[PDB]
Amino acid sequence: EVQLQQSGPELVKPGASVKISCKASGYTFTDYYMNWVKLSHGKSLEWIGDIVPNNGDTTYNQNFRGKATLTVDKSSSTAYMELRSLTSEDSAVYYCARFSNYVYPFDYWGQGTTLTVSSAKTTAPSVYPLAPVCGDTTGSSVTLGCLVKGYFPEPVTLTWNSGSLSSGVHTFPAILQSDLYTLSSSVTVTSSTWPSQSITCNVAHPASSTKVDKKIEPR
Amino acid sequence: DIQMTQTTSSLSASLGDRVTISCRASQDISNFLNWYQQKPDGTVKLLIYYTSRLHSGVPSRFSGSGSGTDFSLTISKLEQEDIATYFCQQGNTLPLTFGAGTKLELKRAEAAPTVSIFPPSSEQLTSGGASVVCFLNNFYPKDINVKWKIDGSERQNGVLNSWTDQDSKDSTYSMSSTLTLTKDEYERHNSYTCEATHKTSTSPIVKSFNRNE
Amino acid sequence: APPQGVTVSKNDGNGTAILVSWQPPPEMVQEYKVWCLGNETRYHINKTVDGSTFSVVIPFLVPGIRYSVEVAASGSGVKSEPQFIQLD
Repeated sequence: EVQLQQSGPELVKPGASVKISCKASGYTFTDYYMNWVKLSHGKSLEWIGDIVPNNGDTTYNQNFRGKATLTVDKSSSTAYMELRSLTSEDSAVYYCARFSNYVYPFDYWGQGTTLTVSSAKTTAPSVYPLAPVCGDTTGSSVTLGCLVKGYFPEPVTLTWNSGSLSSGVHTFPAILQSDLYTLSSSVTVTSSTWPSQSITCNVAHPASSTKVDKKIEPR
Repeated sequence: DIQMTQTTSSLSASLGDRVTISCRASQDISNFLNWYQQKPDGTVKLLIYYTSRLHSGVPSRFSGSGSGTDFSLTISKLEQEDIATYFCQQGNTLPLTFGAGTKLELKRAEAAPTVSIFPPSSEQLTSGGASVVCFLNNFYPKDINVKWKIDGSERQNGVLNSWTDQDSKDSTYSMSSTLTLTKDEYERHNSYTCEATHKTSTSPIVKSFNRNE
Repeated sequence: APPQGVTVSKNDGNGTAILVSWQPPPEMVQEYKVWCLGNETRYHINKTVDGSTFSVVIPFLVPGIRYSVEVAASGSGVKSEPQFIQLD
């Protein structure tokens, strides 16, 4: 089936540039325009521009003229977008999408590429075990936590007992704290489950090539 | 440029309801109006093209209608897999423009939060920092208030609150409230308290602990 | 030589797609090219299939627009005489 495969997440400092890619397969590349679309918190969905793969002819949203440059390598069926002079408002998810012509719908989309523009450096998380208060908790159930603090950039993956524990889990969206991210997750089990069984929070931070296992021990 | 306006950014309904999402064009776009669905994982798919035409593969409960500048997307009977964000798009004129999007959420009965407080880990204290965490779990509606008290005195600085997306199982919300202090400041106080106030009760839910014990 | 006996019909149901089909030219074809053209450039649709494919679906035709459909074997050879179709 038609597939648009975009390149991975990017972290770039303000003022610098970035070039992201969209590799098409499952159809004749020159049969369709390739488009780029921006999804941001400030302005939602915006059309950046399109390009004709056969000859590289481009059409731009004037709002992105001087920001985005579209190119193609038809021999490898890959479209490219280069963003320059990056700022906070450029932090967004960028999609590639095809159409036959601009009056026709975007019938296939890439999976999106997340761009983060920040001066903050790549930083591995500190992982802290959250055990219940030292001395009695009301109820037949018990809630444990995992605090994932001071990492950059997004994302992290957090699991409990390597996926064996999946019910009763809440993983809260990460929040910026002095330009670094902090995340927590809670898991709730019966008192019969913990501490008689081991419960471990598993944290992976791909950007720093980090994996951490933290067993939750009684205080 | 043509401006596409989706006045409602967030819409709550019950499963099985007839849900209608509106879209407005700043000027005549004929019937060049498409609808896209974005799932929580970021995947985007075409749903409706040319105002009312159903894209291949899309369930028949989806339909569209228009009137030149007024357009609507209708789900005849809302299913759980329909929980997503929906965008309209005009293709009449360059540059192509989108609506701001309408996110669907589910209604359910009110539920009081389950509250748990967590002192800083001994590990974190070794770093010179101290985070006190309060979980407010499985409540409805999303609106909720948390108050932090240190040694009997209210504390507002250093608090960050994060809400989960609506739970895909029981349609409740959860929120984490984190009070972050320095190690030194944390150790200059003893009693730490978090108080949750929700419409389910006039009485707040109070969880506390003492640092020394 | 152009592809023979070009057929054009609605892929129907209640959508908007058409189905374009053909026979090979008389008398080695590597590709077939289809042009689905409207009165303006913005309606232009290009489609390409391999030499062993003899039908293709073209979705999303604009209603009320008179389209011409041409097919060529492969740049490309002589185009079939244009046939026309217009959806409600």
